[PDB]
Amino acid sequence: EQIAVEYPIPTYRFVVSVGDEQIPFNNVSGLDVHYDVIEYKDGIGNYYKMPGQRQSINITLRKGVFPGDTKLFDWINSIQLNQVEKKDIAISLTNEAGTEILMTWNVANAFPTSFTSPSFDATSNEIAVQEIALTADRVTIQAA
Amino acid sequence: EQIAVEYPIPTYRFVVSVGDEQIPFNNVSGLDVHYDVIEYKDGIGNYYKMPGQRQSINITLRKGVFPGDTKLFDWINSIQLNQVEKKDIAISLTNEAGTEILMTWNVANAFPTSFTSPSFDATSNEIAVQEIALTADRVTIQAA
Amino acid sequence: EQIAVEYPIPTYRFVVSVGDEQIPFNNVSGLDVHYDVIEYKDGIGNYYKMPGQRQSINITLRKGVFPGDTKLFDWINSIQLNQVEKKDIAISLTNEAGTEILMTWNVANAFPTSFTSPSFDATSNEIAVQEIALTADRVTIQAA
Amino acid sequence: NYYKMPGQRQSINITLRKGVFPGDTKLFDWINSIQLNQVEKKDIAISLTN
Repeated sequence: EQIAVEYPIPTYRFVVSVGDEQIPFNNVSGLDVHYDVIEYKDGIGNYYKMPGQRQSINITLRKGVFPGDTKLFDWINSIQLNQVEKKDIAISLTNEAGTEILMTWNVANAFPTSFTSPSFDATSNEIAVQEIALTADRVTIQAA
Repeated sequence: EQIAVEYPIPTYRFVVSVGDEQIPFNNVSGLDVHYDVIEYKDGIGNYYKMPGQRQSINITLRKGVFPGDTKLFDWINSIQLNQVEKKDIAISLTNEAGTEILMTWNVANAFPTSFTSPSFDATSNEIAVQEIALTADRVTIQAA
Repeated sequence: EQIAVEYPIPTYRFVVSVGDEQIPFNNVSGLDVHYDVIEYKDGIGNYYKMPGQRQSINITLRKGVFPGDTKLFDWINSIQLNQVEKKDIAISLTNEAGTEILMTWNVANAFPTSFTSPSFDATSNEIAVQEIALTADRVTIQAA
Repeated sequence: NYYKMPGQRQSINITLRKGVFPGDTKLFDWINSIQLNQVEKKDIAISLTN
């Protein structure tokens, strides 16, 4: 008796922190893990398939533009040759009230690689939105 | 108490100036910063990723055609071999009344590379619109 | 006081002349100026960008088929080896009454390269339309 | 017994690439100053900077 049913978490209940500060973002995507496949074949019919080298992480974060707010462009603009400040990102799925954490996506050593300014369209009534693309080392999912 | 909420700036509240004169445009896009990624791998498992070389800026500006107006075509038509007059572009997001600047996009040393004439369609009721593509050196976002 | 506002010219108010005769066309497109970009990089950080060579013009003209009308096919069919009659094309934006010219597009030394016949469709109620493509030397915009 | 040892050191051959600039003839002037076996020998330093 008393069959219990659980539904998946809605995709809009998340919180993003960059470095050690929390930044309200609009969209986060690209938190994928990819492995190459190494194959070896024998003449007698053996076919070996094993995981290969893990690839780097590419993450794109998207948010609107607000007055007196240029932190992302300041981050991308502080690049000198190969020197840049690397930060750890953390995206967490929260409950409805937002007082608890259910799952966490941990991204380590992410630095900016591209910045996209809003498309200024005089014939549109939408909001101006900026985008930034980061390259990181490794992602890890931790259940709280 | 008194939670404060701010909304992003609408995308149509912008003013464009080319050189030292203001030109009413219809659409501005392409103000992106792109960095290459340099990767080095060691046999023991080290994986170094650093920013590479910054890429140039490609910007497209769009506006309608008006009687007795050929400034953009005159600019592109003045090219002799590799000699052309390079100008600085500035796109600023203004407030509602247009009496204040909230954010500015600074583009340095932009010269024309392509001009698109209106597509003359006798079956259309729309306005004739021209387009110009510029190649620049570097873009910078400054918060006013 | 008395703020003056001007609207862009509609795109359907144009007149086309091929050679020295005026031909009623339906659609004209491709009047674009393109320049290549030449780049030179120094070891100390210099990044020179200049315009390169101007590209040739490609123009497509579209119009319906009328009884006893084959001037375009006669033009394209008169090709013998590399010999063909080259003509000048002029597309002008007129006023509402069609008695005054506002803007003019000048095309020099255009010769046909491809002719497209109507797609005969027994299930369609549309008009049969022919198309021609020209290669030219240079396009120039003159304000009247 | 198989003895293997270093031998004589060889000379260095380097090439430099540079664009052509208005009024610039310095490299051709240097190569064009050769008289028989007489030439101005210079030291080249290449440094990786920030």
